[PDB]
Amino acid sequence: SQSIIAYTMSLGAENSVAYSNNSIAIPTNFTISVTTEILPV
Amino acid sequence: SMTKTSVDCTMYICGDSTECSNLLLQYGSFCTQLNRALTGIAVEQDKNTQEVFAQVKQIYKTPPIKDFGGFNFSQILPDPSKPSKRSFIEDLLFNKVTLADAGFIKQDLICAQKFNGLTVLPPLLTDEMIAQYTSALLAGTITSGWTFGAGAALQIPFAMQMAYRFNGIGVTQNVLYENQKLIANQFNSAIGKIQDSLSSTASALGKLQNVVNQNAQALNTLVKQLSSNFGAISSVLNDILSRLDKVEAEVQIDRLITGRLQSLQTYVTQQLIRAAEIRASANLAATKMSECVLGQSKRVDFCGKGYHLMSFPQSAPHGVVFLHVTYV
Amino acid sequence: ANQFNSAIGKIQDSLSSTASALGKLQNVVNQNAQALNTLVKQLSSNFGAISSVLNDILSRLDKVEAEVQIDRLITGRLQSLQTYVTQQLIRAAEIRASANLAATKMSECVLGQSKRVDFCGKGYHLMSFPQSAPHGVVFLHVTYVPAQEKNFTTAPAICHDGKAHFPREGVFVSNGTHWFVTQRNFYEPQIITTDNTFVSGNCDVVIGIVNNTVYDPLQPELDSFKEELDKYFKNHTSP
Amino acid sequence: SMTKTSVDCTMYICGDSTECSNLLLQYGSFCTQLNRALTGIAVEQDKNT
Amino acid sequence: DNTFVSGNCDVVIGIVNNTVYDPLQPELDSFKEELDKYFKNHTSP
Ligand SMILES: *[C@@H]1O[C@H](CO)[C@@H](O[C@@H]2O[C@H](CO)[C@@H](O[C@H]3O[C@H](CO)[C@@H](O)[C@H](O)[C@@H]3O)[C@H](O)[C@H]2NC(C)=O)[C@H](O)[C@H]1NC(C)=O
Ligand SMILES: *[C@@H]1O[C@H](CO)[C@@H](O[C@@H]2O[C@H](CO)[C@@H](O[C@H]3O[C@H](CO)[C@@H](O)[C@H](O)[C@@H]3O)[C@H](O)[C@H]2NC(C)=O)[C@H](O)[C@H]1NC(C)=O
Ligand SMILES: *[C@@H]1O[C@H](CO)[C@@H](O[C@@H]2O[C@H](CO)[C@@H](O[C@H]3O[C@H](CO)[C@@H](O)[C@H](O)[C@@H]3O)[C@H](O)[C@H]2NC(C)=O)[C@H](O)[C@H]1NC(C)=O
Ligand SMILES: *[C@@H]1O[C@H](CO[C@@H]2O[C@@H](C)[C@@H](O)[C@@H](O)[C@@H]2O)[C@@H](O[C@@H]2O[C@H](CO)[C@@H](O)[C@H](O)[C@H]2NC(C)=O)[C@H](O)[C@H]1NC(C)=O
Ligand SMILES: *[C@@H]1O[C@H](CO)[C@@H](O[C@@H]2O[C@H](CO)[C@@H](O)[C@H](O)[C@H]2NC(C)=O)[C@H](O)[C@H]1NC(C)=O
Ligand SMILES: *[C@@H]1O[C@H](CO)[C@@H](O[C@@H]2O[C@H](CO)[C@@H](O)[C@H](O)[C@H]2NC(C)=O)[C@H](O)[C@H]1NC(C)=O
Ligand SMILES: *[C@@H]1O[C@H](CO)[C@@H](O)[C@H](O)[C@H]1NC(C)=O
Ligand SMILES: *[C@@H]1O[C@H](CO)[C@@H](O)[C@H](O)[C@H]1NC(C)=O
Ligand SMILES: *[C@@H]1O[C@H](CO)[C@@H](O)[C@H](O)[C@H]1NC(C)=O
Ligand SMILES: *[C@@H]1O[C@H](CO)[C@@H](O)[C@H](O)[C@H]1NC(C)=O
Repeated sequence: SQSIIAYTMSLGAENSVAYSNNSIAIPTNFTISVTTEILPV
Repeated sequence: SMTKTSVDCTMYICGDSTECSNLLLQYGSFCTQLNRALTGIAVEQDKNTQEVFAQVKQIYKTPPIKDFGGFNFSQILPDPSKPSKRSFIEDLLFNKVTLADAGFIKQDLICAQKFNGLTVLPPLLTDEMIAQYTSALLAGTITSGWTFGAGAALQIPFAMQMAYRFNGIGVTQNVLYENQKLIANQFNSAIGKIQDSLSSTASALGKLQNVVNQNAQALNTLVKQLSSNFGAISSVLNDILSRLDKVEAEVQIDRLITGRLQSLQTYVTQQLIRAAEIRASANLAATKMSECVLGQSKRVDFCGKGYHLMSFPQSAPHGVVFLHVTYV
Repeated sequence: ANQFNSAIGKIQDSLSSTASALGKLQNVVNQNAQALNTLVKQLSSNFGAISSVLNDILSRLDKVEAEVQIDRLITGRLQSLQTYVTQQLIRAAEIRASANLAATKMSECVLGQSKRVDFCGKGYHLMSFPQSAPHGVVFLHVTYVPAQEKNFTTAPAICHDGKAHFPREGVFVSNGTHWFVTQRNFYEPQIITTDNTFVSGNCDVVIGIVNNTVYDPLQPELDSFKEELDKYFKNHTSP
Repeated sequence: SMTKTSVDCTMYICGDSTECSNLLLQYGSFCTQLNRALTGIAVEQDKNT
Repeated sequence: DNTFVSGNCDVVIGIVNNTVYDPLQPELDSFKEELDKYFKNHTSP
């Protein structure tokens, strides 16, 4: 029951930022992340 | 990006001739490599496009209330009322460049191109999807500052973000607030001067237009080489075959292969080299997006001339435009 | 330290199982191998000559007839090498641009702490560690990333004594009842003391300013000096 | 920037000969293609500077 | 408050003279006069 499907791509998760003239978001905790990068030399 | 192209090499040299194809085989895989090298070019136009615009993983939308402290993004935010959800300034930029086709359904230079196996291919991301990534990049900036680049999006009042901005250029945050109506009016006046400029002048987009102009001209040159003799008795392939016998054709056809095949290797060299010019321009544009649009840059003259506050991206045919906002 | 050790565990686990990751370096090796194969396969091309093999044309023809055949194989093999060398010269400039990029990222990300956004990988840049690869380099970029945000009301400035006040470093937030000063990149609230803040002008001009009292931490150091004083006076009234 | 160069493709290939120049017409636009390639470089040397 | 100190006044080529305020000084001074008034009133009984 697998088959090739074709679709208009979704670009990512759609969002609306909780903006207002007197609202801020400040982070109480943080993640330390390590990302690989690969380059030709 | 530049225009995607592909070239049915066997159609270009040998348009509907079984003979010319059988003789083209005598040079082994020369067409194969040309197909592979234009393929290498064409893949990397979508890489170039995706690196410049997909610098976010969320499609941020502005709130419907424009409570931004006087700054008037209505000229760079989406117009909902147009099907292309581009900005005011984008709809100027898309008028200024007049593309000779993009692959929008053929069912003139480009009739000749099609009949010689030369085809313009459609880009992976449509001008609407590019406008959407651009809308997200901008809508994040005016609601979330630099934080939407560096991690999860964090809201902040726009006038508060601009205070931190002013700290970024070595100016103390009271200086903004004690002049906020002025700073809004100057920004609004400046956005107005970009409109009044781009609407009026016929010389602005020369940087993009010259890329497009060469893509058109190189295809037109590669068409026009089919009219050469190369010392054969005709440039028309069938005027050889319908005049001469098998043995006598092979001289004339080998002359046309000797010409046409060099005509493709020349073009695919030019295209490759050109592609290295554009790959650098795209890698730069993605860098400016990262540091000027997702950030604020302490690099001098990197984000336009002056002490950098912020940048807004806008899309254009085969390109991007940066509205760089600066304190002078 | 635990999150770093954990995320280096995630690097090992990532590259342990999946093939696709090193596809950039595989693509450089694959193009170089492909082009050498493609160049070799041009030694099979006739170019109209009675063989692909030079020595067969020399096994069967004399000087007068062989030159009309050998010159074909010269013309087409020279053109095959002129192509391979144009391709490899062009490719080599891609590798050069990458080698300048890999040195620039070494320079600012490994030997330094870059303030270029999304240059040394995603997050705010802490540091990077180099690793070799066949014909490449791998950077392990370490980044601070904000995780757990909380909605606060926020104010550009505070009015305490007609004077307007601003954070020297950070921002003002309200938890919904009390105003505090905190650093822009991590929630750590403090009392809005006259040490956290500086002053400019008066509260007429600042759009969206509010009312809140500002603590001078010298005041009760003197008011405790005043109750120390007034008891020395009460005592001295007794003799 | 490097030295700007430009070429008379007839004077390089067929220097002081009509006879060769006719045999070159058979190949068409290639000389102008080369000229443009060199005129492109030559503008960019001013631009780089 | 605005300024930090290093060295005595010879070493800096092109040095100048300008009265530098201490915002702690009049705060202990207006407290010296209040206190002075206290002292005096304690003389009256
Ligand atoms: C906004 O932040 C305020 C500071 O964290 C917080 O108020 C604080 O509430 C605690 C109790 O939860 C109080 O602690 C004291 O409570 C009494 C005081 O007599 C004593 O029995 C305790 O030993 C202790 O000293 C703090 O005094 C109080 N601080 C202030 C400035 O009021 C608010 O509750 C927070 N607001 C919300 C909506 O969460
Ligand atoms: C924030 O706090 C301020 C100080 O309490 C407060 O200012 C005070 O506002 C009142 C009401 O307007 C004034 O009352 C006087 O108004 C005029 C003179 O300005 C007179 O004709 C009236 O009879 C009345 O006496 C206070 O004089 C004024 N004082 C100061 C120092 O500001 C603000 O109104 C407060 N704002 C908010 C948003 O709460
Ligand atoms: C800037 O202000 C300084 C303080 O007023 C001032 O220094 C003073 O300079 C005079 C003149 O040289 C000195 O006068 C004494 O000079 C020697 C001892 O150094 C004695 O033999 C003399 O009899 C005389 O008493 C002051 O002692 C000296 N004091 C200090 C603290 O510096 C500078 O001269 C001023 N400079 C300028 C550019 O105006
Ligand atoms: C921060 O607040 C926004 C909305 O502001 C609040 O929304 C009300 C529900 C209430 O708390 C009021 O006092 C405030 O005005 C939040 O946005 C909501 O997000 C949820 C999904 O999580 C969504 O279903 C709602 O429609 C959103 N509401 C609005 C008005 O935008 C936001 O999630 C809050 N963030 C945090 C971390 O709590
Ligand atoms: C910040 O987030 C970390 C996780 O990334 C929290 O640490 C975890 O805390 C829970 C209990 O609260 C434990 O069960 C986990 O084992 C902890 N993980 C680690 C890596 O120690 C941390 O408590 C959070 N801190 C704050 C102040 O929010
Ligand atoms: C932001 O500026 C735009 C103009 O660039 C304003 O939009 C105009 O509004 C007037 C009054 O309704 C209309 O006559 C124009 O036709 C509008 N122009 C366009 C292009 O839409 C807009 O009102 C301004 N925003 C604010 C908050 O003042
Ligand atoms: C924010 O703007 C609204 C109008 O959109 C206004 O009613 C409100 O008082 C403003 N609040 C602040 C803190 O500026
Ligand atoms: C009050 O001052 C006297 C000296 O005049 C001293 O002996 C006494 O211990 C002081 N008492 C207190 C409570 O300070
Ligand atoms: C500055 O230059 C002038 C000459 O124009 C000289 O007289 C003066 O002493 C100099 N002052 C300093 C501090 O260099
Ligand atoms: C002394 O001060 C007291 C307050 O402690 C006051 O009631 C009294 O009138 C003052 N007397 C004089 C003479 O100043």
